[PDB]
Amino acid sequence: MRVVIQRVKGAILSVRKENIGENEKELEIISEIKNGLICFLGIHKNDTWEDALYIIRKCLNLRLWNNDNKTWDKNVKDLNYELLIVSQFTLFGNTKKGNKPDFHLAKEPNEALIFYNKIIDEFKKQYNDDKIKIGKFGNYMNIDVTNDGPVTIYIDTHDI
Amino acid sequence: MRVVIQRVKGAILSVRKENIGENEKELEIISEIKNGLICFLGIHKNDTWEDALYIIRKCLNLRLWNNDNKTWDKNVKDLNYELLIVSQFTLFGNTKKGNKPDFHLAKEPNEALIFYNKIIDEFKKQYNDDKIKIGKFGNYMNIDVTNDGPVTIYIDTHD
Repeated sequence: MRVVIQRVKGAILSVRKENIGENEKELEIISEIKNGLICFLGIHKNDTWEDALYIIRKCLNLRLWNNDNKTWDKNVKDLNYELLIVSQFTLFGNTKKGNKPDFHLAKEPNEALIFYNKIIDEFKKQYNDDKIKIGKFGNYMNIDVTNDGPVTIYIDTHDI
Repeated sequence: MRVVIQRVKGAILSVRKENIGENEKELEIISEIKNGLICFLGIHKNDTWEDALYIIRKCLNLRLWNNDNKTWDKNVKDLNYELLIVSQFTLFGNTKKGNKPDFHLAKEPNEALIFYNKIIDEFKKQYNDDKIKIGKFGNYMNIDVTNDGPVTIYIDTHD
């Protein structure tokens, strides 16, 4: 259960609907966040719940903000910021056997679609029903991010 | 080391304008790219040239683009796209211990600064210096990246 956490000042996610005939035309915003964190989540072939849990816990408790004199002192909650959880199986795409990725590791669609939603859901029970946003699982997405720092953090819930 | 690669349509890197000369405050641009790759690279305390050499490869080589009825077929060099590599120790922010990340596992600022240049040099060599861009090592930066997809890949040269 891999994730990429990027501390950002803002973030605007958008998708495409259909009907354009120009060369990549007609983009639509469906969500965005001001100050906070954006998370790139990938679901593994054999992930359980305890996995999803570690993720959420961390995303909501890492003290990635310098506050006053001290550094690394505040979590996204403390400063009342938002989070943008985005599905991303690219993560498990293996690149050890040639220049063409191998997602054979990833968790198949229908089965993951549910898991994701399940998480996106729990990701509220642990913070604020209104501080979370999402992408659109199984869809092209465009995302403009304002990287603060910048700050990036990786976490594989298979290491521990 | 470890690298996080995202596919973008552009990226705008800015820093603080520490100008006590005739004014006060503000941030200015320094680097900027369009379609291509964004790479947050973290230099490990025990990183070899063999290590970097790898990232450079997988970076300048991975097929992360779709071309004429063909997905995952093209790579950065092929489409003649560019790269914006940014050094990021935090990528080595150990987080199992507490809620406050300890980077007591990431190579030191200078020892690591020169290793970062060497990489950025080889990159310009393994491709083309006009296609490689950077930022300001160790300073606060503001990066406005336009994530295309998204498509994020991760690699840990230590597997």
